[PDB]
Amino acid sequence: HHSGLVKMSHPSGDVEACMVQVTCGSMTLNGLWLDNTVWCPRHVMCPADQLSDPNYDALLISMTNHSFSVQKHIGAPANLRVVGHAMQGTLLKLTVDVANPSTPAYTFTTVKPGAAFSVLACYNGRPTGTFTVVMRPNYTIKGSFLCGSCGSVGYTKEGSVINFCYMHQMELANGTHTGSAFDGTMYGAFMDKQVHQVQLTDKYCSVNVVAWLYAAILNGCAWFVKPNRTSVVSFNEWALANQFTEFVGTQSVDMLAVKTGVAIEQLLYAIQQLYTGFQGKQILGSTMLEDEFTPEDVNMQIMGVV
Amino acid sequence: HHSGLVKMSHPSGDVEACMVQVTCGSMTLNGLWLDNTVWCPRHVMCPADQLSDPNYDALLISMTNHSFSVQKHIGAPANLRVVGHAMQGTLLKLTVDVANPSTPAYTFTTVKPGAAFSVLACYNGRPTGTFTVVMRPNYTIKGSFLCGSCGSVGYTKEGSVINFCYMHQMELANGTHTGSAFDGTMYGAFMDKQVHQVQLTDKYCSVNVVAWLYAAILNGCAWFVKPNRTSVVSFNEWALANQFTEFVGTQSVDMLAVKTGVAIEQLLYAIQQLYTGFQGKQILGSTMLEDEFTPEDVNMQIMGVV
Repeated sequence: HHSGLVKMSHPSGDVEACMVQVTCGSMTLNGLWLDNTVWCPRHVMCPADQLSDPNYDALLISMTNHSFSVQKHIGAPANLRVVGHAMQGTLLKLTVDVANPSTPAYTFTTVKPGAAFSVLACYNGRPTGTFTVVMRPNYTIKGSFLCGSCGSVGYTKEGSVINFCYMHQMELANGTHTGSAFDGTMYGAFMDKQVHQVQLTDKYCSVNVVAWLYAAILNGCAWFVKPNRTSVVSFNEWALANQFTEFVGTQSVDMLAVKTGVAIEQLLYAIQQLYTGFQGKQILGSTMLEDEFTPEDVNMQIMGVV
Repeated sequence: HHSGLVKMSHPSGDVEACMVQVTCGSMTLNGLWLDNTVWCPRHVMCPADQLSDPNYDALLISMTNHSFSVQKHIGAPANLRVVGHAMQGTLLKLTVDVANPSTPAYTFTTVKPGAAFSVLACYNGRPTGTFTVVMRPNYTIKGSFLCGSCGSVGYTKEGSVINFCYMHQMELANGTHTGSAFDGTMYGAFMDKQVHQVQLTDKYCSVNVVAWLYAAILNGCAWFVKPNRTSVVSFNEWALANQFTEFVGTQSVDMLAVKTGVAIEQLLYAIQQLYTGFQGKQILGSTMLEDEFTPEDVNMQIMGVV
């Protein structure tokens, strides 16, 4: 009756040792300290009166290296001297005179819709919480962020290597959240300006609904499975009309098909039927489709496979 | 629209630094290394072919210090020599020759039904994931644990002090999980033997349902609020007949009533009506009552209280 699924985050210790507090004048938020670089949102430069339409190019011109104060509060505290400052998209790149001795092996990557990542929520340079989210098809995340959380970071892990993919920037009118990749772009079409912004429509993540149906099968809950099949191409035409992402299979889904003996196309048919309603029945304690678990969540948490 | 609530764990770094691998003969699992003590489940002493009815007192007598192999794998790796061994309830207390130099400030506490705690899932002494659960009224948790996860720990955090409350032991018939407190007791009526055990009925955690309804009110979703009230005494008679825990208000629930302007008794009334059905309506994206968020979650995540 319990699926064995939970919202699983990576252990956060490696990333904790990289978090700092960045202060520019009256403004403060979190930064990420890797090697001789500290990354943080560029609106730390912006007066509170100016956040709706800031001119970051002129703000940056007005700054000097001493404009920025960087502190490590956790572990062995440290004051970091800024010796260089640059802007890349919506992020600042501050050069500091000391390399982070706890720099992990890392990369910078962008995450795609439907993919899961771990977030270390920080306030005043101090990690306070960790959670995992799926990047939504409209480039928001359903997170938990308050004033002072900007510069909190999201990441995946491949082995010992941390792949940083997100730095938090803002909350939208519907309560969801968005931020930057570490190439400095904002996810989606968002702007780092405090103004109401058009938000694109969310969608069910089809590949993740398939993963959850396979999780149900692995738990012996298979009432929705029938011989009927919908091809991928036919389902993808259907998805465009019914607020679903288009389905693109992966070896992670294929492993679920093989372990369960249920074809992807059987679950694509099931989804089409279940989207019209569960008819009084339940799947893993839910009466609506679940898209917040990935094929990899299911392989790892239930079958122990990576 | 999105509530701003997520399953939020503590940052796990402090606890990661206390995890070790414990091997006894052919059995391996995880342990918790604090000062010169390593805690682990006592069934590490038990051969696989005897897990269904072990004689732990005789196993313990047969053991020597050299029967146990303890390794720290993460960070500065170490092989820890055992210099004393004892059993307390369902746990072993192994004395080792090195004190953990990363021992945090800590206590041992027991967690109560409805209360949330963070789990660090470990395999072979290596932390692999973190997630949060609430202790169910039947002293199980809806976790994500596989073979080799025993000895994984749960904890709360007050300031800098880690309060260890849970050490993982077993998975039950319905896919849920249970374990020990660090006084050696199993939560609930469970025994650390590989045999089917009666599981008590689960219940809705009334106080957490109240917190969730307040979260909904904080987000503009309050169609279920009426002037009508049910007193705590009347609600608690009803709860015993409808699979709910009895409601016991706390200062943290009182904070939510003040912040929302909605009395506890109004939401007790609502719960009774909602439990008969949402009449095809939704609360924070849900068509059923949610009891996996605590009054403290709502205060901290939505209001930023502590």
